[PDB]
Amino acid sequence: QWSGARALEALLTVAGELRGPPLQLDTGQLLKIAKRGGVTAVEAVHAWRNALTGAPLNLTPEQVVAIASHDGGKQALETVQRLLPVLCQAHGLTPQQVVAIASHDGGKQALETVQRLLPVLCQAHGLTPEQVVAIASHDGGKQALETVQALLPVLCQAHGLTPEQVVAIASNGGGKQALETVQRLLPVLCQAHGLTPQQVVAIASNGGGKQALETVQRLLPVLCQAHGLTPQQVVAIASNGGGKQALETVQRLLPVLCQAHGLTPQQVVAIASNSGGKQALETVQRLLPVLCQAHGLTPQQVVAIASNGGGKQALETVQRLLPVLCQAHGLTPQQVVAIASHDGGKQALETVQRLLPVLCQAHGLTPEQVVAIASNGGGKQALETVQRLLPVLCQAHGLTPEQVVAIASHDGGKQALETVQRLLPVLCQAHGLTPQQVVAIASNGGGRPALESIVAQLSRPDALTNDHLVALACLGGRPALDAVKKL
Amino acid sequence: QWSGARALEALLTVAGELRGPPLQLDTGQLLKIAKRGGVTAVEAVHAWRNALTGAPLNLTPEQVVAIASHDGGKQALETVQRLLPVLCQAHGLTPQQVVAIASHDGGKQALETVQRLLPVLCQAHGLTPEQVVAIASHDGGKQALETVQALLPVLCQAHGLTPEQVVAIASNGGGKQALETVQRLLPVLCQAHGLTPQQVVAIASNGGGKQALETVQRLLPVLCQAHGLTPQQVVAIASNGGGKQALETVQRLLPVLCQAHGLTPQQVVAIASNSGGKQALETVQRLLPVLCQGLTPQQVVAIASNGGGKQALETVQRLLPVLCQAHGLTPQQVVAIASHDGGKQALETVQRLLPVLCQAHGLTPEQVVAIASNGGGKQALETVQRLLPVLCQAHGLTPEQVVAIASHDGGKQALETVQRLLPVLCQAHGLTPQQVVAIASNGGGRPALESIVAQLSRPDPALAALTNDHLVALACLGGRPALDAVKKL
DNA sequence: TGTCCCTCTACCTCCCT
DNA sequence: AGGGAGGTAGAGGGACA
DNA sequence: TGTCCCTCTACCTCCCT
DNA sequence: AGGGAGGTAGAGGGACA
Repeated sequence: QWSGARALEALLTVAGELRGPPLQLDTGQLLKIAKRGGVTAVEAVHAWRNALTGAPLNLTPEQVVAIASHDGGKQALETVQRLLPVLCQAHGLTPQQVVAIASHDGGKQALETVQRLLPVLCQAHGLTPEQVVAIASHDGGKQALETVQALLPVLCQAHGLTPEQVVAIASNGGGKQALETVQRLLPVLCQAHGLTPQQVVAIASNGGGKQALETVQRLLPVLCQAHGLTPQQVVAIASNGGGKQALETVQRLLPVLCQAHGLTPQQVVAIASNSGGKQALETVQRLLPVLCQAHGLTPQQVVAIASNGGGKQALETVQRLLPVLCQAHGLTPQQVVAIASHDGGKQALETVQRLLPVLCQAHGLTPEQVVAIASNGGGKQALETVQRLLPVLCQAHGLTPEQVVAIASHDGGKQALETVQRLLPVLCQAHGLTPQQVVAIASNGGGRPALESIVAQLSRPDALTNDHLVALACLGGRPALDAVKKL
Repeated sequence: QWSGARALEALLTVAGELRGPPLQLDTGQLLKIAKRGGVTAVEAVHAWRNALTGAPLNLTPEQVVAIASHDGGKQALETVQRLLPVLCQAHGLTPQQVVAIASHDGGKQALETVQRLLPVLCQAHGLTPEQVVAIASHDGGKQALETVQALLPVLCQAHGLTPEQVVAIASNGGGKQALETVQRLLPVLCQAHGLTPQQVVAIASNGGGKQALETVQRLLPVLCQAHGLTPQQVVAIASNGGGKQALETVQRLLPVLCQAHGLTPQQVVAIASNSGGKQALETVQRLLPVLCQGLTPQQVVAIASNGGGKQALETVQRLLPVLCQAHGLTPQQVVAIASHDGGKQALETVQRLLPVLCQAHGLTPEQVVAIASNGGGKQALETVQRLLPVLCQAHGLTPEQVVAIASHDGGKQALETVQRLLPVLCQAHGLTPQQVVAIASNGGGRPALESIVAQLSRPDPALAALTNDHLVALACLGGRPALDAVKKL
C-alpha cells in the first residue's frame, strides 16, 4: 500500500479504487485531472474523497474534479477543506463562489488571499464581495488581489479610473501585470496622436493585458502611419487575449496579404480582431489558395470563415471535412461555409458530420434544418440539445419540430431550448400565453433571459398589456423589457 | 445740426420701400433689423430683396429678417445667396440649416468656415454634419469650428473627453474660449478639487463657459471652506450662463440672506442656480421684506428659484394687488404663475388675457391659471386664445381637452402640432381623438406626436411588431425618447 | 463705422425617470 | 411630475480694420 | 518536478442595432 | 442579420525550487 510503486502504477491503482462511491470517476475524468493536477492530484482526490463529499463540505464529484484539475490541484483540495467553511460562514460567500476561486492554477494562494484581503477590500466604500470573488477567480488571483489593494488608490486618484474599471482590468489572467502596466503607460499612450484613456482601459481589460499594452505602445506609430491602420483598428486587434501576437502578425502579413488583388487592410483587421487572430491570419496565408482550388471556395468565403474566433480551427476543419460533408451527407460548399463561419465553427462542423444522420432519420429533420441549427455560435451545443429535447418538447409540451428548430436556430439555442422546457408550463397555464407566443419569444438570440424576464414581470409586476409585453420581448428581449422599466 | 440725421433719414426711406413687395415687412421687423444689423443691413435687404425671395433660394421674409438682424447682416445676406446652393449640393445641408448658420453675428465667417471645414471634420475627425451645423450655429461659430478641428484630438486623447462632450462644449457662444479653458483647467479642477470630467464639461457647456470655469477654480476653495457649500452646490451654481456672476454673487449674499432673512444655504443655491442667478439673489435681498410685510418668505424663495427670478419678483410686486383685486385671484395662484421660467411674461399675459379667455372662450379662472402655471405660460395662453375656436369647432375637441394639451411646458407647440396632425392620425391611421389628446398632454407632446406620425407614415421595421395601440401607450409613457428607443431594436 | 467675437440675462421647450 | 438639461433672443462690451 | 504565474488560443452566450 | 462584448475552459511554458 505505502510503497515505491512508479507513477503510472500508482495512478492506475487509485483509478481501480475510484470505480465506486462516493467518488466514482472514470479514466476520462482521471485523465482530465492528471493533465494538469498530475498523479499528485489524483492521489489527493483518492485520499480525501470522503471528507470532500461528506458534510459539512458536500462537494459534488463534478466540483471535486474541477478543483483537482489544475496545477497545484492537491494544494487547492487541501485548502478548500480548510477555508470553504470559513469563507462561507464568516464572510457569506456561497460554496459555488469558493469553488470558483479554488478552480484555477494556484487555487490555494487565491483562497488564502481572499481570506486575508476580503476584510480589507470590503470595508465601507470599498469593493463588493462579488468583485473580490471575480478578481480572485483567475490564475494568479492572489497576485491580482494584492495589486488591486496596492494600486486602487493611485489608479483612481492620479489616473481618474473608476473602481469598476480597475476591477475590470484586474479580472483577467495576469491581472497584476495589466494593472501595473496601465499605471505605467497611461500617460505615455494618452497624448495627441495616441490613444484615449477609454481605449487603454479596453485593451487592459480584454485579455491581452500587459503584452498587448506594451505592443501597442511599440507598434502604434508604424501600424498607423506606414501600415495605414486607424488607432481604432489597432485597438480592436489589441483587445483580445494574445493581442500582442495578432498585432505583430498584422505588422508582418499586411505587406504580404494586401498586394494587388489580395486582401484589403480591412479584411486583415477583421481576421486579426479575434482571439487567436495570429493563428487565423497565418492559416489564411497557408490555406486560401488550396481551399479555393481544391474545394471550390472563393477568397471572400475563406475570409468569412477566418473572421471568427478559432478561425484557424474552422479553416482546417473545412479543408478536412468539406469533401466528406458534400459527398456523404449531400451538403453544398455554401452550406459548409455557413456552418464554419461562427465561433466554434470546427465544433459545429464535426457535430453536423456526426449527428446529421441521426437527426434526419430518427427525429425526422431535413438536412436544411440541421444546417440552420448548426449555423450559429455554439452550433454544437444547439445540435446536441435538439437531439436530446426534441422528443420531450414535441410529446410533453406539444410543440412541432419546426418550432423546436426555430427555437434552436440562434446563438444560445441550447439555453433557449432548455428554458422553453422549464418555463412553457407556467407561461401558458399561469399567465395565459400560448405555446406559439412562448416560441416567438424564445426564437431570438437571448431567448433564455427574454423568457426569464417575462415570467418575472408576469409574476411580480411594477400599465402595459401582456400582449404588449410579449411583443416587446420578441422585439428586444430582456433589454427591451428593462428599457420599459426605466420609463 | 445733428450728424446722425442723414443716416437716420436714409434708414427711414429704404425702410418705407421694404414695406412693399416682395417682403412686406412690418414695423417690428424693420426696427429689429435696424437695431441689430444697422443701416447697412437695412440697405442690403433692399438691394438683395428680389434675389433672396423667389427662385432659386425662395427664402421667406422672416428668414431674410433672421439673417439680416445681426452685426454683419449685410455680409451674411451676400454670403447666403452665394453659398446656400454650394452647401446644399456639396455637403447635403438643407436651406433651413444654412439659414440657421447664417443667423448670428459674423454669419459670413461661419458659413465660409462650414464650407471649408465640414469635409475634414466629418472625414478625419468623425463628426456628423448635424454636429458641424450645431457648432457653427452660434456667434463666433468660425472660431469654435477651427478650435474643434485643432483640439478634438488632444481633448479626447490627453484629457479623456468624448467627441460628444467636445461638441457640447463647442456648441455655445464663446465655444473657442470654453474649449481652450477646459484643455488648461480640466486636470486642475479634477485633481485639485475632485470634480469629475462630467462636472467640468457641464460647467464648460454654457455661454460664458470660460468665465465660469476660471471662477470655479478661483472660488471653489473659499466657498466650500468658509460658507460650507459643497462642490456639488458650486458646480450647480456654475452650470448656467453667467455662472461666474452667480458664483461671485453667492459669495457676497449668502451670509446676508442667511442672517437677515433666515434662508438656508440650500435655498440660496437654488436661487443662484439659474440664468441670471446674480440678479435673482440681489433682488431677493432688496425685495423680500417688501413682499413679506403679505407673501411668506418661503413663497418669495420659490419665485426667485427660477430663471428670470428678478423679473418675476418685480412683476409680482407690481401686479399682486391688481390681480387679486380686479381679477379675483389669490396670492397662492399669483405665486404659482410666477414660479416658472418667464414668470413675468406669464403674469402679464394672465392680466391681459384672463378676462378674454373667461368671457370670450368660457374658460374658468382656474383653467387660465393652470395654463399659465408652466414654463412658457405666455405662449400657451396666447396659443389657446388663437386655436381654441378651430380646435373645438373644426376638430371636435372639447375646451377641457384643449386646456389639457395646453397645460404643460411646450403647450404652444403641442397645441399647434395637434391642430396640424390630428386629422392625419385620425382619418389615415385610425387613432381616436382621445388617443391624440393623450399623447399631446405631456411635456414633449409635439415631438411625441411627430414620432408617432413618422412611424405610421413611413413604417420603420423596428416599430412594426408594435400595434398602433402599443405605440400610443409608449408615446404616452415616454414620448419621442421611448419611441426612438424602440426604433433602436 | 462695420464686423467679428464673447458674456450675460431672460425666456421657451424637452428630457429623465 | 419634479428636478434637470438644452436651446434661442436680445443686448452690450472688447477688438480691430 | 510540482506549484505558481503569465500568456495565448478556442468556444459559448447575449447584446445592439 | 452581422459584429461587438463579455464570460469560460484549456494548453504551454518560464521561474523557482
